[PDB]
Amino acid sequence: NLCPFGEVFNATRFASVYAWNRKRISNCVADYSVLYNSASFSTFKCYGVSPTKLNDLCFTNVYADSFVIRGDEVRQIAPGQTGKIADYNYKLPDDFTGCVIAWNSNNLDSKVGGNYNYLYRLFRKSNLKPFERDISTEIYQAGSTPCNGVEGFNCYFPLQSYGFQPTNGVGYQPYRVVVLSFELLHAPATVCGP
Amino acid sequence: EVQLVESGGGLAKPGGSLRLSCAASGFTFSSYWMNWVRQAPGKGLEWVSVINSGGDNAYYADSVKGRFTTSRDNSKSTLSLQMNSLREEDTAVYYCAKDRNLYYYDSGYYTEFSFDYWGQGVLVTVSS
Amino acid sequence: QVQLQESGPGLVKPSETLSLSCAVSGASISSYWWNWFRQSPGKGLEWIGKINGNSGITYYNPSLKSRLTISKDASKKQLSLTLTSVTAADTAVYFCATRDGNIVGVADYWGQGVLVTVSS
Amino acid sequence: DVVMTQTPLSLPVTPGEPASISCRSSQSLFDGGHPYTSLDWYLQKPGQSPQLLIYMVSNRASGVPDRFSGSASGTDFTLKISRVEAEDVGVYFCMQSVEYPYSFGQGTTVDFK
Amino acid sequence: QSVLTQPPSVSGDPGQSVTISCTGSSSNIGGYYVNWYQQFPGTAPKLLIYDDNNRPSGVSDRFSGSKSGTSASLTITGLQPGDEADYHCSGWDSSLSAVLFGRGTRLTVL
Amino acid sequence: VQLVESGGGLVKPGGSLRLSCVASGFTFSDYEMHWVRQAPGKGLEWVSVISESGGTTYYADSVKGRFTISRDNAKNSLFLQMNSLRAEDTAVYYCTRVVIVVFTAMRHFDYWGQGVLVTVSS
Amino acid sequence: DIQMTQSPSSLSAPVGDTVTITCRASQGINSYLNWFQQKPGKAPKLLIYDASTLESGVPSRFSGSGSGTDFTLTISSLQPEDFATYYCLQYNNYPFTFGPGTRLDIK
Repeated sequence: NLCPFGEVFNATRFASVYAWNRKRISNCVADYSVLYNSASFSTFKCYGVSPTKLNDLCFTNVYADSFVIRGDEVRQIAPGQTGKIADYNYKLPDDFTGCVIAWNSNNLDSKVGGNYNYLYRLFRKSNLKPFERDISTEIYQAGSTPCNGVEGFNCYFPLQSYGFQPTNGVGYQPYRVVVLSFELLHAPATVCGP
Repeated sequence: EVQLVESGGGLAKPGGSLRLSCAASGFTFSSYWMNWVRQAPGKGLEWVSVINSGGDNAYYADSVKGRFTTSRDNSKSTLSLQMNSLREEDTAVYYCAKDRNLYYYDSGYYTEFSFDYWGQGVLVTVSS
Repeated sequence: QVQLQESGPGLVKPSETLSLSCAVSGASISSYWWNWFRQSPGKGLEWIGKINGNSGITYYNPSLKSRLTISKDASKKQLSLTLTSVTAADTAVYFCATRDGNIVGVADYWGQGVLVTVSS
Repeated sequence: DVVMTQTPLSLPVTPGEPASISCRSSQSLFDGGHPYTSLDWYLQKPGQSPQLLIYMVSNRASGVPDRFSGSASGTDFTLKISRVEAEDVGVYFCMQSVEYPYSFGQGTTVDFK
Repeated sequence: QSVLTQPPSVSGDPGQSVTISCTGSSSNIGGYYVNWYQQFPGTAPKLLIYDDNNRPSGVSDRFSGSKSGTSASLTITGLQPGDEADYHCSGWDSSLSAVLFGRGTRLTVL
Repeated sequence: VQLVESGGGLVKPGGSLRLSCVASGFTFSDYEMHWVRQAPGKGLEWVSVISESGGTTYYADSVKGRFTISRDNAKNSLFLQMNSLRAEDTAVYYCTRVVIVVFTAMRHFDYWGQGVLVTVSS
Repeated sequence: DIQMTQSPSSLSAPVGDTVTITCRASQGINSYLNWFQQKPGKAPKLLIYDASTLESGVPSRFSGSGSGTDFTLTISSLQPEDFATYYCLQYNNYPFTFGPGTRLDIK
């Protein structure tokens, strides 16, 4: 059994950062050094565990989260960050044990007039909790009077698009991000290195 | 072994309310996310809802969203489903599945459920 | 392309009832919170008040209440302001507005305003 | 309820230079720990209806040139035109949508120098 | 596509092999795990194959599960007249974010 | 309007070398900063880029892993640290800039720098 | 990585004539080509900051044209200041690639 990283990394379309995908990966043998030596990634940062050791460690379950952001926000995908991604879209815990991979995708996820398929939650009542997900589009109430699903002053549609374009800056260009998480639970280990 | 015993089915006129209770023993109940699945008479299977290890965040199918409500009491080690505003297309058998896997964060978004231990199935007919 | 036009009487006596109507185009009334603002001669704006679009909930200015009524006609594609007993300070240009949050930015759909004088 | 105090009453500025306008709220408009509250920055040219520039405390409206910026430090809200141009002349004001009556600030007339 | 399509019934002579097919989509099986359940008429379903390849402890090695791209399959080698049941293919859909199921297949032996 | 570099010189292969590009006459934070090197062999070579805030850095195929670009907006400075130099890294280095309108980058490589010289020999 | 191949490597032309240079690309780019001129020992100069548009201050002699893969640069009136080496830069995808260059001399 070989862990199915091939359709997680090389998926034809990634999600948005508010409605991010997850995938459970169990009962398989994964070689992490073959990923680390792809060298086609802008960012490969492992927290809580050192690479070159992932083949010598064995975990109950691992999870692969996939989402697209802009280049300047990959700094926010990390333990202890703060922003409009670490608070409202994707939050990583202080006890993270995994690896954040990220790579430029201006070829696939950008269009001449703009690509409005990729969204992010701009306003939210409170900060996300570690690994929580929020896909509601309820009108955000910014004042004292309720917003019964109708827009106006004081009431905002919370999501908003990135509007990727082929010639945006390098910090405003699409970046595909895959967060691998490893869990050590009191149970037989199923996903394990070679 | 692992025992799932359902109770609380019967007759209800369209618009009535019922409360199914699933007594679960043989495993640490608090630790596993618990499901509710349902089967129409002779027509496939269909998933209904899921509840966490602590009962804080429940998720429902869209066909039953806003009407049914899943709950669980880890003190008495029981599961419960409160059905309100019933329709006659809710004539089914309701199984109390269990999540095969073990999750760490109890609040994150986990994305594949395999059910290893089901229940006998209470028959809920909604008619007059 | 949402376009609003205010309209009403140009001159009213110092005790007659002011009735303005905002005609909306390019959008359904039911979607927005329609605000009514007024601007005194050579001064800043003032918030007269708002009406919900689908529902009928309406909020007014506390200082200006007891003389105010905001309503609508969704089938007629209209909103309406009426202010009773305009007394020496209800001389202004009137706007209807609403902010449209979206997937592409935020544009807030103002009106062109109409003039109202109090004196005869 | 809530009254706004705009610090520059008139801001004579020369093109190609930074311009900073301030708006102090009567009370704190930040209830939940948040970056944004409801406070808009508007540009009114003489004889027209206002034009939205910064809708939330820092978010820029659609179709607004990138020279305008907004931010807040507590009860103070600052707007900055980092490079004034020929079109930035008019009145700038400060509208809070948090409370009931949507109060405004006095206003600041940007003057050619 | 949010729909998993099984045949309504498959048939095979005893002792031979039988293949049941479940063709989903990309957000379905194509990108996520599959589970096959078995249900004897009048009783609950039990986990037969999980994660599209494995078997739990009590399940015998006559049932094999596979999944390759869009479609998954179940193979039964050796057809005892006693394993007649309903076989439920259970993908997961990222679009709906909920567990999918199939119409079930009535395995009949000749 | 003034992009002036420093830090070049002669180094033996394997060593480290940190070039700098001071920029005056414009707001530094409005611009995306690129490095372009040219060996005595005819042809310009794009090396690296850093964004207005320093959050995103991109490197060429040849110079990735060794060279690291950085910028300090306070001191209007743009640095390029070079580790594990080699013989093919002897070139004239020019710091250039691109303007960020709102999110788009247009008028690419508007002005250039003076251009330091980096020679690598024993 | 997008490869660019300028068709002229070195061409000479008398003063008072017009020259034309090509900068073809492998992957199609949608008008994302900045032309540059370099003097020996000096930093290059931006000439045409799109497929067509002229940069502020460059004489009106130069003229870019084309989009997609096959671009073109025309130099209207040759001068003593015209002769230099011309490069082309694509900024569609981020590992930007200049061209090999084109040397221009007086005939």
